[PDB]
Amino acid sequence: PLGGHTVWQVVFIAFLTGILALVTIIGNILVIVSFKVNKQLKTVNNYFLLSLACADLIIGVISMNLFTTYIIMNRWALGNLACDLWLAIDYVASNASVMNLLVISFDRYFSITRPLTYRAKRTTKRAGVMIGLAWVISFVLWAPAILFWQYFVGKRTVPPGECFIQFLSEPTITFGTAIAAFYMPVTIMTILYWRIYKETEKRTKELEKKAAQTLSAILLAFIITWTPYNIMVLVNTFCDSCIPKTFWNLGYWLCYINSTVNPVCYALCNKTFRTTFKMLLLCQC
Ligand SMILES: CC(C)CCC[C@@H](C)[C@H]1CC[C@H]2[C@@H]3CC=C4C[C@@H](OC(=O)CCC(=O)O)CC[C@]4(C)[C@H]3CC[C@]12C
Ligand SMILES: C[N+](C)(C)CC#CCOC1=NOCC1
Repeated sequence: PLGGHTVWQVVFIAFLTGILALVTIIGNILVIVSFKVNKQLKTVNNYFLLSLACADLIIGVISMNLFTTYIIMNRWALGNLACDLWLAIDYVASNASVMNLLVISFDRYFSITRPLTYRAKRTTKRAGVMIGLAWVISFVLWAPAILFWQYFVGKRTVPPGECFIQFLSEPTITFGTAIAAFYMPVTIMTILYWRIYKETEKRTKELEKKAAQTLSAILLAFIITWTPYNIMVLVNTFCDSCIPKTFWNLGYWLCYINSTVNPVCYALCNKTFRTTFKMLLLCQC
């Protein structure tokens, strides 16, 4: 606890955090193992879901746990060359999950507008570059900047007892990294799913009850759990100390909720994944 006085009441945030970390690990592992044990699920369509679960597994295991030690124990206790690894891994994995959703939305979009054209040409070797580009671009957007910022301009500038990205102070690279990570994917995903909805209602018109419910549930989950951090980070650059520390931490923690919810909005939609989850959970095999 260190600085966390009155420990009898601060265990609530520790207990809740542990539950949410367990759900993310349990939920995302189920996606991975269901893919392996179910033959019908081993299609090129589910490769993106497997890639999405891999990024969320890293967030649930390392990002959601090492951040908890930073909260209850109100200072970093790992060293300079131990938090740059955490920041690089957490930010790359968080970017990978969002980039995986962007690839998933594109794959879904072309499967609705081109039912007889897209999935035939998009083969296993074509989904590799789709998955590969999501991780490679997520790799070189934060990690070279996070790791080598202290080694490139001046020296280390963050206080020794704390830890953060250390280039968020300048309101130039933070805008470039924010739009390339959140604002651009949000615009594309919203446009693509609105386009998807316009064709689901068109199909039933020629021949919306579940399209409106499902599409609004998946977009709001991404919007709610990612917007507060991307709004406070931009304000933090222009402002100096008007963002409370407690409010900043909640938005930082709210991003990890997307990893918990992702297996529900993308895997549980498929009836084959839903059956396999109950098979493993109830009758352990
Ligand atoms: C950092 C981000 C905000 C800027 C760069 C965005 C790109 C990384 C994303 C957005 C649009 C995505 C593309 C949308 C459409 C396609 C076409 C798609 O190919 C097809 O749909 C044709 C059928 C086939 O797959 O063979 C391959 C993935 C790709 C290049 C996607 C790759 C990843 C892209 C370029
Ligand atoms: C700070 N946290 C790692 C929890 C969130 C993050 C990140 C990486 O960048 C992105 N922000 O919006 C989408 C991806």
